Amino acid sequence: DGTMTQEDISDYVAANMKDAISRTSGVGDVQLFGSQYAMRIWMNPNEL
Amino acid sequence: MPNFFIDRPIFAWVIAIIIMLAGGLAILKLPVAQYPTIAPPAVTISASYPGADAKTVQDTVTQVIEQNMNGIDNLMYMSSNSDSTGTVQITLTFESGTDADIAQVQVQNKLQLAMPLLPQEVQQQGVSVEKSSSSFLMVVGVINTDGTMTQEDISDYVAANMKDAISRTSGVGDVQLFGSQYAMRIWMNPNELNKFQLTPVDVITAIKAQNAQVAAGQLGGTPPVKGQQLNASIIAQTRLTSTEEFGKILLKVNQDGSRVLLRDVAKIELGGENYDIIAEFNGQPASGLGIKLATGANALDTAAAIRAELAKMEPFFPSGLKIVYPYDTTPFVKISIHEVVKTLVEAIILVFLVMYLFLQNFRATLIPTIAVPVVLLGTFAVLAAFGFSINTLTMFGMVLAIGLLVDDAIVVVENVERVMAEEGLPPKEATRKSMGQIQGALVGIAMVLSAVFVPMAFFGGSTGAIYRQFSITIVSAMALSVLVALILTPALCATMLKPIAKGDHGEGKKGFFGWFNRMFEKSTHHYTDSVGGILRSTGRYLVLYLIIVVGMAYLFVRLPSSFLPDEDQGVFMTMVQLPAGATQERTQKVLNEVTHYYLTKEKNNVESVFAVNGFGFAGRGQNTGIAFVSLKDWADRPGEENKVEAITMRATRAFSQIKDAMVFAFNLPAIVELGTATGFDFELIDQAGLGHEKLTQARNQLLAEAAKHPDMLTSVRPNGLEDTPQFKIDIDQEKAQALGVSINDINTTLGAAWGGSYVNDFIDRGRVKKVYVMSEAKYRMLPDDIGDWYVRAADGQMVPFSAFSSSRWEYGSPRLERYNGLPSMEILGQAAPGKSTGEAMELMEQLASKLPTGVGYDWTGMSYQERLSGNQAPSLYAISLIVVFLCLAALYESWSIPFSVMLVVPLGVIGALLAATFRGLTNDVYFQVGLLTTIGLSAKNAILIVEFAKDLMDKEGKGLIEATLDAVRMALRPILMTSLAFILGVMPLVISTGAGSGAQNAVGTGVMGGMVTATVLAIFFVPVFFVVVRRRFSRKNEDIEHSH
Ligand SMILES: CCCCCCCCCCCCO[C@@H]1O[C@H](CO)[C@@H](O[C@H]2O[C@H](CO)[C@@H](O)[C@H](O)[C@H]2O)[C@H](O)[C@H]1O
Ligand SMILES: CCCCCCCCCCCCO[C@@H]1O[C@H](CO)[C@@H](O[C@H]2O[C@H](CO)[C@@H](O)[C@H](O)[C@H]2O)[C@H](O)[C@H]1O
Repeated sequence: DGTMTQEDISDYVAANMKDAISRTSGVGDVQLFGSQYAMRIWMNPNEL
Repeated sequence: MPNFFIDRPIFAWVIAIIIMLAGGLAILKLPVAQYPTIAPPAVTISASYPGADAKTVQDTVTQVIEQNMNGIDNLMYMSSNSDSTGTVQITLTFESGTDADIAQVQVQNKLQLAMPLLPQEVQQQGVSVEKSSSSFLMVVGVINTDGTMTQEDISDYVAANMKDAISRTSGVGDVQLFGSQYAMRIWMNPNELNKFQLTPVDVITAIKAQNAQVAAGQLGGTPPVKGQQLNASIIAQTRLTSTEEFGKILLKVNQDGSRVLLRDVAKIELGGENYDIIAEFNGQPASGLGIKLATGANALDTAAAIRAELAKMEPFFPSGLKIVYPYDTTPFVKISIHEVVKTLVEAIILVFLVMYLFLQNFRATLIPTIAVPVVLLGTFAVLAAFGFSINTLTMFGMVLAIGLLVDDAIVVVENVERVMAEEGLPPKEATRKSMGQIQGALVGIAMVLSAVFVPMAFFGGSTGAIYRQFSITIVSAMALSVLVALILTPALCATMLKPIAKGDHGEGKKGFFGWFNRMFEKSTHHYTDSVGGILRSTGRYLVLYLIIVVGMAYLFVRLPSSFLPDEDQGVFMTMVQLPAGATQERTQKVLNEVTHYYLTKEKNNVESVFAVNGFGFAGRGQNTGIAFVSLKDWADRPGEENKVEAITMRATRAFSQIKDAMVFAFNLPAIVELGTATGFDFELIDQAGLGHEKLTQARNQLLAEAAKHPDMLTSVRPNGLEDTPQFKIDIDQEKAQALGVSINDINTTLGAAWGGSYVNDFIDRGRVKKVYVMSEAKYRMLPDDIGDWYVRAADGQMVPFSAFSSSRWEYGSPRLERYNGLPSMEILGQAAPGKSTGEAMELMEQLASKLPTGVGYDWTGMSYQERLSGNQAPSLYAISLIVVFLCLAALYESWSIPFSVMLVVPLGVIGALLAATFRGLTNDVYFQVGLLTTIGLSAKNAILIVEFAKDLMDKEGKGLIEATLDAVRMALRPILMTSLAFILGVMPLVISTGAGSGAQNAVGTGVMGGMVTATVLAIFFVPVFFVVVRRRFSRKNEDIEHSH
């Protein structure tokens, strides 16, 4: 429904789904096809 | 075999002696325990963050470790607490049968990934991973009987001299010190610090520099110059060892050259690493070690190892120091088992006595008497082969097997007896003939009877090992019983029985016993025509049976059910929980009242009280405590009023008067990890990052709605703590930069002073110990004290905290819970009276579904345990019933005749239900194993009636009704032998008082009542069962008198 971008969906599963799926019965490794959100500080060398 | 050993009596004995030797050895080596291990393994991660509040702990430590917990085999769930003591505990619970070594290995491999990510101070406190039970195995207490050592002295002696060796002992999963090791305590004074323009940063820097152990190499060290003749270690700074040495640490040298020493800005003493835990033994200063049993370890063995380690310490005790034993769960295991050994012996002697009453001959009753211990000792040897343990269920199997065993021995003796007593063969050929015609039956009937036990060897899950060990014991016994009946018993009849000849059973040559026979004689006829009159009956004697059956199913459903009964273990615990915010002093006030109560109002019952301030079931805190109560021996506490249930109820009622505290005494459940059996263990979950305040609100809503359903839910309560006032201080970053004060100096000053700081190590009497820096108590009690602390700016100025900060009161949590990596609150509760727990759980899930958005829930602990499909008895009893019918079909070569044996089943069940009902017992484990026993022996009685009736119709060719009669009690006398000897044999169980009598009383009255009814009733109904079945299932060209 157009509300969540791709970056958004990735954060949602990383933050709310992955950890429990990864403790679920018989689950070995779990690979996220995406990345969890971090606080992103994008620097500007000119303003610095 | 029977013939081979008849001609070889000594070979027979040799086999019996090897069997007994093997059993005897097993008894000396098998583990001993209350139950088979049914507890799921649980690995615990513990860490500490000195001075940290709960949210700091949770967000800086707990969340980090949890996010790293993945790819761990067999993990059922994970929970954790983070509290304002600075402490974390994360518990990972595994499926039953997980190898606890591997679980621990897998957990720690993940933890090691998280470690570099943890704060430096958490790492240096040491984080630990343990595999142990959650309850205490025992508490080893230590006092000083000359009062020449204080609480603190004792605690340090314990930590420094006893704890490590107890911690390294195999089977010891975890050890809690009730007290604290000494540390070098540097108690700072902010007045003097500021006087000399110093901060806690300077104090820390100086200690690290002047309490140092430096590596300085060697004179003439390798590689050396040629011709070197000297080589020696160079020794520089070494760790400081005394308060004097710390006192003279040089902070700085003034302008006029005067010296500022550490002792000029601080009081310096030995003192605990912490001051939270204070323990008393009967009101007297104490320390102790709370010991937890490692996953799967044997409790009795580990207790022994601990005792042995303790004994090695004692001679080197300082004067007055003494070990006391305030709380040990272990003697109850040893004593309760030995008490079952005592009733087992008594059962044998009582069987021997009833043997002798009927079979008057001493050598004839000595034969079954000999069989019993050969079979039972062999059975122990089998248990060993199967890796089982000597426990309550295997021991009960031994006792309950006796009826079955005795029957095999008597059937041989009696057949031989009344082969001699109806022809005239010497005992050697008399037994050969006799064995020739019963050995098939013997083997056969045992297979039919093992079928009533074998299916129940296959229960599943945690309840499963309980019935498996009982079932394998009985079936093992029954097997060996048949073995012995084919090997030893024929041999003993062939060599120990006296010849007879002449159609003999003799009335006149003894006194009392000759009378007994003569009564039984026409008692037998007064019985025979009783049957003959109830054979011309059939009509409404059938109807009575269907009344017993409906009365049986009626009595059944009325009877409540449970798993295992509470036992008086001679010990218990009292929990003390005050509101968060409560001071240590107030928790001591409450502990004093609890101690007082046991010391003065339970003099007859309570032997000692070991009370601990600052420790509770949920973990450390100023507002929590615990009392370990040891009781006087069971023999000095006669009657229900002096047992743990009435004692703890009385005590909880007294303590309910206590103001602003949660105080209650409770018996620890039979097994623990299964819970009191009306109780549910509920988890409320933040599923959408709602946060702690909103979660609290949803918890409150759930609790309120639950409260207005007392008809279904009772005692539904939060298991955690309530929010409390906290002091929020804001560092103003701008002012700090402006004044030139560094944030690291500010935070180290704030935290070192009010929280304490583990600086480095020093050496105390040869032992490495810690060094702590902290404000002296009087400068960290009041909010205004905050501004008395000063930090030094870059430009050398002293700036008071008040210049760069502001503060306010707010509310926060002192204990943050998480379940499966998500923020949670654990809610406890029980089903209301007359309601099932499942019904309470339902209502709970319904109540929970109407909770705000993003709030989920889960079941854990005991509630998890039984959602795990826990009701298999019916289908298993139905399978067992089916295999019994099939086996019986094989025995008689008929599809219909087995019915005449199987109709006996309700006749024994009605007795058990009635007995359990009238003694207010429950449908539990000891009720189910007891009834299979009764059904087994009631079956065996009925089988040998019908066995005779059929063989008199086929071999003799006699008519139906008339061969029933002859059949009917050619076997009464053996059936009354069998049954009455068993009934008087389980009697030590029913009249059992003392340790474990709860289980003995339980298992005993079920069997006794069942067997009493099973046999008095069947002896009139088995004659009926046979004839009614034989008519409904035709053959219209016999009845009346064949021969051939
Ligand atoms: C009718 C015959 C069958 C009935 C008899 C069965 C009784 C079973 C109950 C025994 C309970 C087990 O109790 C067990 O006893 C033996 C003997 O003390 C102990 O054995 C201990 O002492 C003996 C010497 O006395 C040593 O050989 C042994 O090294 C030592 O461990 C075991 O450590 C203990 O665990
Ligand atoms: C071959 C002859 C055999 C014929 C015998 C037929 C009569 C039936 C025998 C007794 C019936 C079994 O009794 C049954 O025990 C099971 C297993 O503990 C109980 O099950 C209950 O026990 C405990 C306590 O609540 C829980 O651990 C379990 O989750 C629960 O379901 C049932 O409430 C009860 O119905």
